[PDB]
Amino acid sequence: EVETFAFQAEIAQLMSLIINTFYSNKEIFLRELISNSSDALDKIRYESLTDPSKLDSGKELHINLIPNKQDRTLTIVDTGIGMTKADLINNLGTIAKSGTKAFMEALQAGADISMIGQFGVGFYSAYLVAEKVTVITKHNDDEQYAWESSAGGSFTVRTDTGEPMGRGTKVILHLKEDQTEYLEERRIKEIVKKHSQFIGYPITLFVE
Ligand SMILES: COCCCNc1ncnc2[nH]cnc12
Repeated sequence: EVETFAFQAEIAQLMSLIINTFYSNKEIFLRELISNSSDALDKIRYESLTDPSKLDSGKELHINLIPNKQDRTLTIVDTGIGMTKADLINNLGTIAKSGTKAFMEALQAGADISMIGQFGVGFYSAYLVAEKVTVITKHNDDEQYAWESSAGGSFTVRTDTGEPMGRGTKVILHLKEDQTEYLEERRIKEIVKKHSQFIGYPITLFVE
């Protein structure tokens, strides 16, 4: 049923830096997530250029932003390439170990947390605002899985039996009590317009 895994030491360490460092400019989190989705959408676009049957699981390539005031969640959905069980376990497709290193050293030499994306670990920026992150994903070559973590040193991976998604990734941010601003329409609009205004995929903000 539910398998539990430990983060590689470097990622436990990244995640603790993101949760504990005093940093007010939390909003970059959305930019990094949206940008992860665009990369996933590139990836499925490219694959499909030579094998059009990869798009059998969904031809539309888009990103949705879904706030929910009652569950206290913001969810970023894309119909990108999605992840296999193995990529999920292996730091969600990232070079997280060396990325954390190159990040760490950028911070020694002048950088700030907003540069996180440049080291291929932007995903973890979700912990700027989320206390728990759930990631549901479906790649063509595999089943649908959910990855989960309230940080703390460990993640879980189960096969997901709820709503079949087709193909792609859903990053559910279970928001911290004091960051409910990121559920506001106006606030999300502001951030998309500020940081993600030239992303090559439609981005729909859902209403409640
Ligand atoms: C490179 O990002 C690392 C974590 C997220 N990686 C991802 N992989 C596949 N589809 C996605 N959709 C959004 N993020 C995705």
